[PDB]
Amino acid sequence: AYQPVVLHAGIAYVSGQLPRQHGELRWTGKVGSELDLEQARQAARLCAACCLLALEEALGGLQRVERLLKVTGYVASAAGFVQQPAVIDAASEYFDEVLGARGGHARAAVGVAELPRGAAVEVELIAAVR
Amino acid sequence: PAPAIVAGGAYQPVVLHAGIAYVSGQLPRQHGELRWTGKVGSELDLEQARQAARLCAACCLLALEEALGGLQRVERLLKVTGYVASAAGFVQQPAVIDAASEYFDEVLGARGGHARAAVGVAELPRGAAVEVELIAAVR
Amino acid sequence: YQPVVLHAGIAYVSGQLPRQHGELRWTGKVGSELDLEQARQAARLCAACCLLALEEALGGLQRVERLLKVTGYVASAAGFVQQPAVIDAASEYFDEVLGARGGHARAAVGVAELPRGAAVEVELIAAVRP
Repeated sequence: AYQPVVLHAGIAYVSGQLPRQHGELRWTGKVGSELDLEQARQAARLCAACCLLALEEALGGLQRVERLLKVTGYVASAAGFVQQPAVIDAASEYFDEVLGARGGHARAAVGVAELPRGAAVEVELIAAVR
Repeated sequence: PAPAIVAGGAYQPVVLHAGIAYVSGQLPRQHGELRWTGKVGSELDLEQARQAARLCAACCLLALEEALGGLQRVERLLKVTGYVASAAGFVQQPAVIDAASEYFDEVLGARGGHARAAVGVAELPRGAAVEVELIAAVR
Repeated sequence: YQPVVLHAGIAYVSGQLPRQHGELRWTGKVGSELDLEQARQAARLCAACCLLALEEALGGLQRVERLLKVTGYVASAAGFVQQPAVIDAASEYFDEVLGARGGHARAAVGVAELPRGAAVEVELIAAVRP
């Protein structure tokens, strides 16, 4: 059994989050066949929200976030789908919506073969904490 | 005498820096020999993939022990990333990587807790079923 | 997102594609569209882009203390299992430029798809200071 967030030496390691709203896995299927770019972006936004919710609940508020550091976005990708940056851009912009300047981050976005429970997107992150 | 072991890839098994240990992705090896190959859902079933993930985790802790001179210098694990070579439609990667997480718990107790990511990849080096990497805090 | 984030002596370098002066050079799946020699060239360009991003963030590579961890993703055709040979080209480029400071831990995986159809993507974490 893993933990959603680990805090150590001023760094928060946030586990991979799936696109859940209210507990329910909302976006399943391969991007590029079963999902198009706009649905996959909705999934990535939900993942980003789950990351920040886990971080907030671990810290007792987002005021203790000094800045985000690195975001990794995995997109379950059908043959020929190559717009993973546009998918994960929805997560990056959500981080900006919530955290302003503190939301800036380095990033990787890759197309994977499969994700847990058939999820379309999975997002993990590393943050600096005060 | 496997070439992959004697003079391995162009990378270090573990890098230690500023209180952090960066452990390279480990394949499911037993005594040097790759034990578990294939895509989970076509070439392996879930129980075999769990055995593979357990071996990967054991290899992670062996690399850490050999770099540190003993696991007593592990303050705690921080983050584990598990890659599972996944056949079409296989979506039980958390159950696979759970075997690695459970091995870490069995060996390290409270120091074994970690954040985690689990993803299904298309292929892994040498046809390995699972690859596990990790970041740990060290003394 | 940012190409590089520097925090508490660590540089987080975003995932880099195989570019020449900014222009994407190597696209396609390794094992079908590209052979091993072309994929090695692609990984070499990714590594060069990583070092260029680090150089502009630091104002010179003299402030790179050492590399720490490299993650290599290879867009892989069915049955292609030679990702270490591909990412070795990035690792060896790091060695050619930085000598002993170029050593790193590593992960290498075969993904289904990469941004814009790129053959290889490389991200890294480095230690920084004069």
